[PDB]
Amino acid sequence: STIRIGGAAVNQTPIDWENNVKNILDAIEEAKNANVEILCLPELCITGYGCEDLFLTDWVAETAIEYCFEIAASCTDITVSLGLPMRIAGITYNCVCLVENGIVKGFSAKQFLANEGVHYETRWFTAWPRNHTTTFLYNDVKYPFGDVLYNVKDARIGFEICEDHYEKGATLVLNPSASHFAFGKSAIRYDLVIGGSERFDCTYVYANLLGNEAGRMIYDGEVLIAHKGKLIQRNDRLSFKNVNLIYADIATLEKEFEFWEATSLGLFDYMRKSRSKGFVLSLSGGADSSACAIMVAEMIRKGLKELGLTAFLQKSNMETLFDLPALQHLPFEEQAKKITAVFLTTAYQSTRNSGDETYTSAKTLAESIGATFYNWSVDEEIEQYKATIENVIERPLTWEKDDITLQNIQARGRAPIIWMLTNVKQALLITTSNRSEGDVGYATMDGDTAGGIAPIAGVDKDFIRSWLRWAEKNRNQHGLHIVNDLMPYDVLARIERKAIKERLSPVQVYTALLTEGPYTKNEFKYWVKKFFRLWSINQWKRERLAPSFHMDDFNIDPRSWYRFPILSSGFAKELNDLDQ
Repeated sequence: STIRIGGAAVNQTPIDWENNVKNILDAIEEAKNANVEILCLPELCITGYGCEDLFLTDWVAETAIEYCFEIAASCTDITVSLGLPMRIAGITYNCVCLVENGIVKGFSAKQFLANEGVHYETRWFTAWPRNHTTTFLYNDVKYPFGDVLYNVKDARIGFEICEDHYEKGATLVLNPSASHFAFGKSAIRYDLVIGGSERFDCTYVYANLLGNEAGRMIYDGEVLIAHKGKLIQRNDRLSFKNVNLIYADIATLEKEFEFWEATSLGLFDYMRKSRSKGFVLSLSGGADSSACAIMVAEMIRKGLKELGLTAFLQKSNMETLFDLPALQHLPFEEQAKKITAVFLTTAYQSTRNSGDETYTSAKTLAESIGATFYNWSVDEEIEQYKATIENVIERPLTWEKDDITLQNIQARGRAPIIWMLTNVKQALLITTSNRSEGDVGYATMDGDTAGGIAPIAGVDKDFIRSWLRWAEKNRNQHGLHIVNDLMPYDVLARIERKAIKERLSPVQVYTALLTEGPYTKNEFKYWVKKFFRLWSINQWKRERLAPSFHMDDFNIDPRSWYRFPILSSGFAKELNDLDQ
């Protein structure tokens, strides 16, 4: 005697009803095909999680509930959960509907709102009082609403919505979620789901959203089924499919890897959802630009593999750009190269100061992945710009007190044309800055910050280092062989973590660094002051950076994890404290 319980991940997009509802219905159909009796779907799956202020409108909620009921009609001979925002007397709640055999049984409202870090739920939703139960009137029917337990077929269902009973006799706890990806997070979730099925001594189902839904947050599509302390089933995370279902019959890890998986799916979704015809990237032979090149390369190969030529290209919305004359080429890599040639357009921009050293490094990389490689000089334009300025200011610009200015023209002079190539291709221009550079304003505003997406702005420089080595090794990207202010030797990352993530004052950061070593007092005092000074001066730049992917246990985008004042004290008092 067993019951078949299931869960499914779906790749939604903000208010994309056609895609969102199709995915839900396809998930329900797959479940029904396998005779799944109870199916858990993700948090806010009908509308998608990242709708932001659209949740403040009356119409989004009205449209979502109409789809809830339409979907219910297809839930024949099965029980399914659906997520959607709902408004009762002006107050909006984050809810989950439970449908049983075509009939809506009730709605559970979220009790604990996520309002920390990357979350802003309180802006759109109001927490529902614990152990409270009211009625929601739709048309003319009274549905249980709030804290509700569900009696169906052969089970008593209770909900634990993401961040969110045993003493209620629940045999099955459904945990629809919208848990963004972040290093090692999956491990924690593992313990929470299993621990939940243990303390509650019942079946526990966790179903997460999948993909880059709205731009910055990537969901891992994880689905876990646990029973009384044991994991019964799990699916493969970060799939390129729109639906990932798993089920089971119930009686009576390394950062480099996760990063590879997450960014591969992240780029694919960002590219297709923004309807971009591939990417354009400026190769300088540096670590950042190389990391970005490999990422696009890996995205194409990972996707082509899981979906196949026809499905992948169709989902990429660029099939007309190909012949096919395809799905016939060997050995997979040949069709991968032809695709990368259309998907990735790279360019090495030089001046009289380049030195072929970086050229070869960029040319090699581009050739090894099949990306279209272009080469040109911007020396004439930069020299002409510089000449015009020297003339305007009636004096010569020298490395003496004009250092910064000269350094900045190098990047800004490369922006206009690389963007022109992007517009011609109708592609997405990649900016390569990383999080370390973001901490101290290292990037030239409107220079190497030019673009529409910053795929590695969420990870620090020391990580990009560790990942590039990992790539050449495991991904057979030997094109990275050559690629064998920021405070050298890991100090920047250590200060950033203690200051931003740990929220410590300058003196606290300094004190902690001293106990760890290996530099002297004045050395650390110098770098700590430098970090805070540069941080305050450059907040305005972070307010202007291109959309980036969240990857770590925090990020520095003011639209997401870290809101910080553009105009500020510069930590003057706190830095003096380091001395007095």
